[PDB]
Amino acid sequence: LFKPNYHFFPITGWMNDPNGLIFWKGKYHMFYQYNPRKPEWGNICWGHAVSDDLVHWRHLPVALYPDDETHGVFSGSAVEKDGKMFLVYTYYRDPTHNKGEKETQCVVMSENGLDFVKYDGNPVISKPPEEGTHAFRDPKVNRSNGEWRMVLGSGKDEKIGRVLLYTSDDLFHWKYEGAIFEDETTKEIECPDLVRIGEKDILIYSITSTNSVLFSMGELKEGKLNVEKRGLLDHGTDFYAAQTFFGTDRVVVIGWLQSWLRTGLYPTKREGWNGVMSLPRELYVENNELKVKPVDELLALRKRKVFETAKSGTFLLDVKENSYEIVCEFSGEIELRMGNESEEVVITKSRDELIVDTTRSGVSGGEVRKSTVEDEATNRIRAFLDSCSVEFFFNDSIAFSFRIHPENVYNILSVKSNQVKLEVFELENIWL
Ligand code: NA
Repeated sequence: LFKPNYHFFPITGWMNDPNGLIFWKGKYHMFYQYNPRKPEWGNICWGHAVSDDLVHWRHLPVALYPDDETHGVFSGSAVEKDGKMFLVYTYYRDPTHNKGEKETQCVVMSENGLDFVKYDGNPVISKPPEEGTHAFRDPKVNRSNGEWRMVLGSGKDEKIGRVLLYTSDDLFHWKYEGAIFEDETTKEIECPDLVRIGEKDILIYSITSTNSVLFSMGELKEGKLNVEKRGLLDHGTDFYAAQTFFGTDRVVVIGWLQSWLRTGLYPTKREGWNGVMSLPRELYVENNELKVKPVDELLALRKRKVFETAKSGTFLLDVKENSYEIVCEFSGEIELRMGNESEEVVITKSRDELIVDTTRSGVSGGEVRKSTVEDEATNRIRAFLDSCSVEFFFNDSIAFSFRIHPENVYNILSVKSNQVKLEVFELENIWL
């Protein structure tokens, strides 16, 4: 029952962070932290999928394996150089009784996107830059000012999380340019990604203790990010380790649609698998504000319109599965409920605040999350419901993502507002 209709998830075993996101030779490649052995983390490989359109994924062979039973191929990114695909990633060695973990940054190449070959001079970065650095991982490499730039996650002195910057002319030899950013709120920053949108430098990164993806927007000057604006990339309970695609026009992000904090609460394990990826979102800047919306390609999933109303009420939906999109335009306040006789998720706009309640959603319960929002003359909520998730998008600007595990189809919809226009689209199963 819980296998997603239109989100990416592994054929078996455990999946976490998206890796190596790249548009290369006309297709979107997605890799991921993978354990095929069982639906729990360990013995980490890079799984591999591809799509033409960011939506219709096809599984490919596992791309990268650890050399033995005490290593893992941890997170990283992908780049294109001389027409070839390069993956840059953290290679991890287990601690023993006497030694802590060891992390190095390595390179692999592919001419065809199927056969992946190790670079002979690995590791490309053998050690951290300063004493007392840990969580030294997740190289996100991009092109800037005629050079390669890599941002890396780290923590210093078990005290403060920081993003490290290296540069390179060739991808193999890297120069340390210092720590560009730190966050006192955590011991470690994971999965950084440094992007440029319309004259602004935007650093996206993840923090473990809160399972959140944050951004800091401003300008990179003199080896330091000057922050003008900070915020969350997603306001729900299950969005983590976001990464951006190399090689696209738009800034397109995918995150892991799960939380480490809530992982032991989830039931997909009983079906032999764990982990889901988020729908892709476009990041853009308007009126000096970072905004987040669903990627346009998701429109291709719409297979039929099953319901529409221009009035408040409670409605029986002619749907047989939890695989659908709500598009709702409204003025002022709203309460929107989706569910059945025993379960529901509720979203409410009340005055100044958007609030989402998944506590009664299904067999994993849920939580309440809230954000202050700006009113528009017409407000818009777009909701994607799949077998074990709901993702909400408000005014093409803010996103809330949640894992839920309903025991039954959410075939009851109720809306209350003035000037309501609401429609429901059945969404395609991408697998069969
Ligand atoms: Na190589």
